[PDB]
Amino acid sequence: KKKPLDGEYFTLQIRGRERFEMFRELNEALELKDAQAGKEPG
Amino acid sequence: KKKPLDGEYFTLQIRGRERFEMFRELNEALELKDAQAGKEPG
Amino acid sequence: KKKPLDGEYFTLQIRGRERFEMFRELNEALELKDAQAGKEPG
Amino acid sequence: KKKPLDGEYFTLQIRGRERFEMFRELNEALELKDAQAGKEPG
Repeated sequence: KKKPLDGEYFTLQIRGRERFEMFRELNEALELKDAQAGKEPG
Repeated sequence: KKKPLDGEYFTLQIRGRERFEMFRELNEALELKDAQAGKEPG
Repeated sequence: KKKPLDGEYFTLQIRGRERFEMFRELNEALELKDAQAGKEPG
Repeated sequence: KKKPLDGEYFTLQIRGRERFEMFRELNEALELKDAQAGKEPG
């Protein structure tokens, strides 16, 4: 549960708060799939 | 001319370099439309 | 059980097979969140 | 002139009208870059 090296770590400047929330949504979307990857297929 | 009065300015931490390049592409996509918004009609 | 009362149903023509696979990935991303929405809290 | 030799042609069923408008926006985004690809440099 959480330990050695995680994935790399970059950043991105998003101008405008409106579109900002839009990108954040896609961010959690991809990160969610990653959590389903190391999960037993069952 | 130009003026520092741009929209707000936020940021986002994108883990993984692979997924990073993916988000960056979408960023330039929306920003491109913004440049076409201030384009005088014809 | 299930019931055909799903949300609306539209479509989108994606030219290019390369870009096609890219959009399809985002589709499953949002749909995944929907499945977590009806997940009873705990 | 033009020629019907465009890229492949696939499709995608997007449930929900709300999320539909979201994907459509990304579609025009990538297509815009394609139009800038065949733009003679200067």
